Amino acid sequence: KNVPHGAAHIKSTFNNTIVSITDPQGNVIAWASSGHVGFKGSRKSTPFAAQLAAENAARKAQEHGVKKVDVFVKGPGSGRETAIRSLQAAGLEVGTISDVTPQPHNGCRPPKRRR
Amino acid sequence: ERPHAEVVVKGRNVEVPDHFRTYVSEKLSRLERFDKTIYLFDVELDHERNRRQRKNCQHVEITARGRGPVVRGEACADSFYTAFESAVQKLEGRLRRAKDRRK
Amino acid sequence: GSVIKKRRKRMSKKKHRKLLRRTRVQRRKLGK
Amino acid sequence: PRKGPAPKRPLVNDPVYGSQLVTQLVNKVLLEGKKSLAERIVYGALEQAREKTGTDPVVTLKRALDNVKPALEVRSRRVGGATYQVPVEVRPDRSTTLALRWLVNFSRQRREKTMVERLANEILDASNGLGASVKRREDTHKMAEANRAFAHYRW
Amino acid sequence: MMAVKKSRKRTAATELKKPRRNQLEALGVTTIDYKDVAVLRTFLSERGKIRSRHVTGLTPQQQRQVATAIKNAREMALLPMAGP
RNA sequence: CGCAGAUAUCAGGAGGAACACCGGUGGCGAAGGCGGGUCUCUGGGCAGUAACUGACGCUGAGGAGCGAAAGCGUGGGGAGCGAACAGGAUUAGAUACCCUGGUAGUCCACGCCGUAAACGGUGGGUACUAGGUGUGGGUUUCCUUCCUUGGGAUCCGUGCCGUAGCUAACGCAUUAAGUACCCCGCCUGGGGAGUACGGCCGCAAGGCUAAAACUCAAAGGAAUUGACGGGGGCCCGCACAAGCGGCGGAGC
Repeated sequence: KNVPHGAAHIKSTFNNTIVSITDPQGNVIAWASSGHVGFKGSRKSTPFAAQLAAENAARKAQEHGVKKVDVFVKGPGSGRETAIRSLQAAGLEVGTISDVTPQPHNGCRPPKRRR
Repeated sequence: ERPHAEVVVKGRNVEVPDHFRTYVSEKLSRLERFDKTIYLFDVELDHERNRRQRKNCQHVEITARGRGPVVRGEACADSFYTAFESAVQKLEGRLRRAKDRRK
Repeated sequence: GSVIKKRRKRMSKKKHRKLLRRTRVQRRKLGK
Repeated sequence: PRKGPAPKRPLVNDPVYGSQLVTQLVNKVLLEGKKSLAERIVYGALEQAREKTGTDPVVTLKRALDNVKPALEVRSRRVGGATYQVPVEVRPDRSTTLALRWLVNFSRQRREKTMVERLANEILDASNGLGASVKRREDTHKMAEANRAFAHYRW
Repeated sequence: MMAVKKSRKRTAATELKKPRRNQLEALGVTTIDYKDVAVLRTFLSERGKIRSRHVTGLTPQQQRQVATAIKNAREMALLPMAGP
């Protein structure tokens, strides 16, 4: 089966980057990450990993039958818009952007400082 | 590299008992202990033999090869023991610092 | 202000403290 | 050049051919001032290629140069506990120059009994797409592919 | 006709400017009520957060009164708070 | 940690600490300290009117009470963080930084101890002593719209700059470290030492009170020049980078 239009979640952090396609309901069809692209350890914060990962996942979604996407981004990402360019290169229509990085209302204690 | 520390004992003009040689080789092994990068240790044991001296009878120059940076420790005292130990501690400062900055 | 003074203070304090950690048993079970 | 660079030398044109990459070639194969020896070696080799191919050797030379001349290479940098290699684009000047350097230095270790023959056969091999020069250039591109990740440095 | 300052011509102005503003007693008001959300939506951003005094102009009195009203409003869901 | 179906994603529920944007040289509290919201109970301060008593004031040894955090006890609860502790990695070796995990503890009730750089390193009370400048609160008059950092004057609190004056200097300066009175505590060379002995308190940790022998000829405060810096900013040199040939390998 297939879905023509869905949604996309993009989680970019300091040490990794990952994406996932999904219906607006929450049901995934396809995902990818820099670990499946092949990079390892410390290289996979670069935006190049974002390009390749998002590209592979978008092609998987093209396979399973997607043509338009809603896009939701999350986290400290050097290569957010890099992944966006990769997606729109892969042949998909950008539905709606939203920079929902989860901020708390001064809740749980974070860890200590480093040096 | 453990006997590769190229010992160089020497004195221009001093009565050099051969147990000073034991002292020197042992005090240089002591830093073989914590620096495995060592090729050359040229060393002196000098004496100015002036009358009515300025508190500084004997003198020592020491230089050592490392991989690139060479080390240099100079000292001065009345006799052999303070000279050895003082140049040793100056080298220890150098080498602690060098192996702190090496990484 | 300096810190040399406070450091000498600190060292005396610490050594007395560790002494008490080591003699916490003997002081109690002697001086009753 | 903390204050700034200086000009490049004005290459001459060849008396015979009409191309300054050939004087560049003799000046890169030169060794111990024997410029005329370089000249006669090169002219003999190019005419060997002429009798090998029935045409001008210059065209196959520039074709070999099109094969072995990159436009991308490496430029290292020490950063954060682990030195990183980086891709950097290469202007055509240094591209041609480094290509010729590859060409000579991998010509020298051949077994044609003579430099003129080694060189001529290497040029033919690179025009055809077989020389160790081409091999090393492919290794360079392999490295740039392995290290595309560090282009955002833009340096 | 006249300059924003060097007002040597009119009386001491009952008007407000870019440094000075007391925006509520100025205008845009019925009364400070957590009921009237259309008014309270003016002292925010589209992201729901709250303005500052050197943005708005209010005295701390009105500022804190309004913030408390806003916050009661978010509690009673009369106002779209920032969230999922 | 997963490959026994993780991470991600979505629907829901359980759950306990902290409550972003308001919120900062800003308000209150004697001090410590104090913000998610609503209700209850209660305290303090400010201004004005200045109707009332008519010097009742200020301080305060001793003493009582409050008092950050970590700790202790009985009980409850326990998501995240995390002493200790285990492992990984760096390391010459790392009982340490870094990573993974993780107990006591952090939280609540009732009691304890009663200390800190508990700092404005400035005890409290009071009068006079050049000013300017922002700012929080409350009064009030004029250009008066009288819907205004309106403006001016005044009172209280709070910060910056700056006279005289003062201080070893730094710098303080109408909120004084200035000018003067009243009361208290405290210091009298450094160390030994806020240590021991003795005592009081405390469940315990421990705190308060507190010496001597002996020893040194100094311990120190502020500031200047210099040198140094794996502090910063501006620059140069075959200093590296680019490029060529050498050395170390062998023989003389």
